[PDB]
Amino acid sequence: GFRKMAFPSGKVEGCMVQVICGTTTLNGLWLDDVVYCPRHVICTSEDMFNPNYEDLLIRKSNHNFLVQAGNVQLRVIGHSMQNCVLKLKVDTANPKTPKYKFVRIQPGQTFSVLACYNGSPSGVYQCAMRPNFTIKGSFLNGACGSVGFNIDYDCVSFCYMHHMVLPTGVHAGTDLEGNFYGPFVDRQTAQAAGTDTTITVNVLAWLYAAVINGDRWFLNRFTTTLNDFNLVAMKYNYEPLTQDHVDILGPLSAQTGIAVLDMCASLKELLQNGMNGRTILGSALLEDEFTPFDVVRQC
Amino acid sequence: SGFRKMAFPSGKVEGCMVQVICGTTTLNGLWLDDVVYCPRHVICTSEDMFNPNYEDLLIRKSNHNFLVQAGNVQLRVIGHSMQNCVLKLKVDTANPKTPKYKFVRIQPGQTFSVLACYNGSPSGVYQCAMRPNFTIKGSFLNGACGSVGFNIDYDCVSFCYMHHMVLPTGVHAGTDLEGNFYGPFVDRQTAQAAGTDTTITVNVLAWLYAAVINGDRWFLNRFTTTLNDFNLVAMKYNYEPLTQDHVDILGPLSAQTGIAVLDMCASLKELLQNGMNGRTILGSALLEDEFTPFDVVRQCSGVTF
Ligand SMILES: Cn1cnc(Cn2c(=O)nc(Nc3cc4cn(C)nc4cc3Cl)n(Cc3cc(F)c(F)cc3F)c2=O)n1
Ligand SMILES: Cn1cnc(Cn2c(=O)nc(Nc3cc4cn(C)nc4cc3Cl)n(Cc3cc(F)c(F)cc3F)c2=O)n1
Repeated sequence: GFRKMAFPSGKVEGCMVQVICGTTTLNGLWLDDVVYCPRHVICTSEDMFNPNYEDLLIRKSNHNFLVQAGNVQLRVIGHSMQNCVLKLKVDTANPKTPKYKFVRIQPGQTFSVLACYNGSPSGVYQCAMRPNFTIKGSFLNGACGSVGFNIDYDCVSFCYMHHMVLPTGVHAGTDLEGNFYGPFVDRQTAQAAGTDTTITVNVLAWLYAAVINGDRWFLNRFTTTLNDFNLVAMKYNYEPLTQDHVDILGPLSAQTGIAVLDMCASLKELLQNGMNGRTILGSALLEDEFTPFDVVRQC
Repeated sequence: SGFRKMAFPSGKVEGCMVQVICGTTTLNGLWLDDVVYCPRHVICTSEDMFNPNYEDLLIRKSNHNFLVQAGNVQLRVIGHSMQNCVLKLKVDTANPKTPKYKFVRIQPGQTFSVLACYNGSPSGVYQCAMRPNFTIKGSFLNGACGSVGFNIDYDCVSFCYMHHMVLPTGVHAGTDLEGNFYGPFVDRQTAQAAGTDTTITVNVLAWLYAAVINGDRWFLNRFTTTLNDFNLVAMKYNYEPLTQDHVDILGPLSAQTGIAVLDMCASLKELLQNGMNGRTILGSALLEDEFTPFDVVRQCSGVTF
């Protein structure tokens, strides 16, 4: 089978806490004796439009931060600011702290999101960092602080912390070091995402998965060069295809016997002529939120 | 903002997954208190997979022939029993991570989260629905037999599915936690056909309501219809008949959006007869039937678990 699959969330569920600064409530990440959370928590309703975070933080004390891990209360013994992320040292180290790493992902790579509200998880889904450095997720009010992660052999690579919803409905956030993905800033102001492109290498991997799963009607009798495909791709707002992408798609080409540049020719036709109707792997669209690695792991 | 296929948090179920080995046949199991529940095909060998006599196969099995591994810890089987297609192994140690739980039998159309496990170790979680043909369209590889399906209702984990086999058509089939298969399938390596599947109508309507809640409203039309006249069109497009209970389940969503069910049915009637003409709904160019009305409430205007 082939379905959008997320990593097991257990290791991340036990690191989620609620952080309250006055009335402003959000979610936080409890790793060892430090609680990581968005620094927008130190803002009040009148500070959200244009905040001076250095001035807002200098007036705060350790006792101004309420951190709750369920019914358990944690005592803040130190506070610091790293870019757009607030770090609260606490008296107790999280016993359920997993082996972890803080990674900064690049557009096209995927991750699992644990949507949390008031420190309590609500659901898990998979989503990708769009080339415009936004993410298409499902977030409601209070989701600020929810994290995105990948798990590789019991090690959880934290890569995203949710911050804000953009006017277009897409979402924007930071890495676990506070540096935003994209040109966005933590302020309650209208910030436009930008014209998004389609992750080409991911689309091809999904087409390879369809061949592996029976759907092979899109397969044509043509081939092309990387340059002529990139010419066609640019017209339909598709990301450029590099030799790196071709080499990563090697395993998928091997299992199917379909050369990468031939799959590019099939995608070129699907773009130039259209899809008229019909479905591929359960979709009438071309999916770009499956990395080549995700496809191999599932198929 | 946004709408995605969302699964329940898997933590409570991850701590109940164990590996069960009978001689060499290896599977996954569910460790709740002092009982490990697992598919009974584990007692079959390579020559027993086609037509096994499970009563006789178990009569030749002893407690020491079942190897159950809870992570690195070894569990001692102190008793074995068979309930329908489920093997139940009493163990010496009660699972300390046993959550508050229930065993429920779901009905076709209802959804649940699946924790795909291999050799006792979870690997991924996804959401899927019990198709009207009593199969499930999932992502399972070799060794997935034993993976469980669940819903979480405020700290209570309702176990509803245990994976058994992949059917020749590529779909998947399994049982409830009392051993009774979903559908007319049997635990043996024989060619078993699923049957013609229909589209869960009430789920499609709930998904359209979810789009109204999330901004997509281009499909909302100026027409209305009756339940009977829609079911005439529904049957034509291989859709399940729409009942008054389905209408009543869509009650909450209709109020929140201000759109009557029969009006949404008329828009669906048009979407079925006319098409989607390129347009997208909630990020999809097809009509989704794997979102129950409760799933929309959970995701749209819903919170913790
Ligand atoms: C609908 N939606 C989708 N994603 C989000 C994420 N998100 C959020 O969860 N909360 C936000 N504002 C807050 C208001 C508060 C009121 N109280 C009492 N406490 C509050 C805490 C927060 Cl964080 N925002 C808005 C927002 C948050 C930021 F971190 C930021 F830099 C700019 C912003 F405009 C938000 O987007 N909601
Ligand atoms: C590709 N795929 C998708 N879903 C599945 C589920 N599934 C499975 O995981 N394993 C199965 N056969 C086994 C072989 C074994 C070899 N050893 C050493 N131990 C084994 C244990 C099992 Cl279960 N099967 C086949 C199958 C399993 C049953 F429980 C059944 F009743 C009939 C069947 F044909 C399987 O479908 N694999």
